[PDB]
Amino acid sequence: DAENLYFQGNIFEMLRIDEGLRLKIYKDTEGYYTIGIGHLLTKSPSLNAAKSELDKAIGRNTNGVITKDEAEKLFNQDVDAAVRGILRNAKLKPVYDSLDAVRRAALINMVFQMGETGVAGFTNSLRMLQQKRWDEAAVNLAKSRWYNQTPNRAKRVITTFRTGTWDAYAADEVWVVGMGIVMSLIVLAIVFGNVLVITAIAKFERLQTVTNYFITSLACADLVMGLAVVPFGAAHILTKTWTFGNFWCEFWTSIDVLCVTASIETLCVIAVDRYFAITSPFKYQSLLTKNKARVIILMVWIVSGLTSFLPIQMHWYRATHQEAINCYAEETCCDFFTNQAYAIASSIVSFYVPLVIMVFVYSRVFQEAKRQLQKFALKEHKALKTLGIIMGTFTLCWLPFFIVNIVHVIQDNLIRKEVYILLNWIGYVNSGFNPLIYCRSPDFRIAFQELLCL
Ligand SMILES: CN[C@@H]1CCc2c(ccc(O)c2O)[C@H]1O
Ligand code: NA
Repeated sequence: DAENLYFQGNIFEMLRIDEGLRLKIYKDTEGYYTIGIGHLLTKSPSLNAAKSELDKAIGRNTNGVITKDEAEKLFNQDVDAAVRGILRNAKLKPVYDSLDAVRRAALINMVFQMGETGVAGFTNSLRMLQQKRWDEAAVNLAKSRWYNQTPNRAKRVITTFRTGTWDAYAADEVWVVGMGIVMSLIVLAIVFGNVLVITAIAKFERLQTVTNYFITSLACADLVMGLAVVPFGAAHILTKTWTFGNFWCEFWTSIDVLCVTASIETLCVIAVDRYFAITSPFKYQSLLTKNKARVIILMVWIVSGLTSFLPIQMHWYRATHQEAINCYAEETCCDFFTNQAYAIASSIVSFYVPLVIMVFVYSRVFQEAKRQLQKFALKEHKALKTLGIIMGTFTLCWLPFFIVNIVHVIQDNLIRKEVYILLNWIGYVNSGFNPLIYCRSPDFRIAFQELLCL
């Protein structure tokens, strides 16, 4: 023994990958009511008959939602019952003994999914596993109803039978560290880029313009993202729990919506800022004093503070369904749950109103370029590429999420929790992309050359 590295070999972690943990009742690949980790509730297609078995099997009014603790005890019970069924069965007991440790897990995996009676129906394939003809059972098993309905899970178990090693599952652990190091690169980039931008404008006078004051506020929201929002989210995803208590969960949630609102609402202010600085340059310097700009900065952060901390820290943002109420009470749960009122209103204030303003002025910036005092030249495709990046980056980063942010409260269980988080992270990396977009000026280019080399 003495094995406490990552990914020990066991049926527990093998099934945890094929089934996945779900606290609310869901329909499996076939359409059967399932909860927890691959726990078949009932074959009756009425959701109320599923809750009845669940409430009896938990000994509580679950409302169709269990806790992470209860799921782990149904998982072991279902696992500990699959093995009992293997030993009580005449076709399974000899094959189970004849099997080695890793291939025993493959047999338990099938019994976990189809019961003692069902797995004992593979008379020929069990006869092949009896005589240790692995490659021949791998071919035979791949011709069955079981392989047709869940080919991915079958191919993994069939491979576990064939090779006798965890190769079909051990590859899952490379994707954990690969995600982890990518998260680190993201945190480093965001903190590196934006601390450089804030420093360049704070120490240099050639960069203390009005447009750069908005750049400074954008870099401030993006800095807090890499320092506060992203690291805690990385620790959340990797540890698979939340270890900082219930108050800091919402505070982290509050600082998230604070920065993402301030970040996008500042990109909106910059888009309009440059529209005036380009189309009406002389009034743009008469009207927009450095104080008027600072007041516009405060409006973004007051609007953002009101759309993030006020609702959240007052529990207005909260949902009401069962999985939500459990997560608000579970100290180790910090999953995101809202109501329709908040999930909609925030997307308008955070993304959609800024998006529309931005699509308007940038397109108008170019429509007004045509009606000037003047030939298919080359500086117009250069400028058309530039704003394409300004608009293509911001869109591909946040538009997928805020669409999904609206859908996941319109028709529930249409957007997988997994995807809602990925598209949210695809939005977080916009805070790293921003210094590479709005700081390409010769003044900035020099500031960044002197701040690093000299
Ligand atoms: C936890 N991630 C949050 C979830 C929803 C959300 C985000 C950012 C701005 C919003 O206005 C939101 O409604 C995301 O960063
Ligand atoms: Na909580």
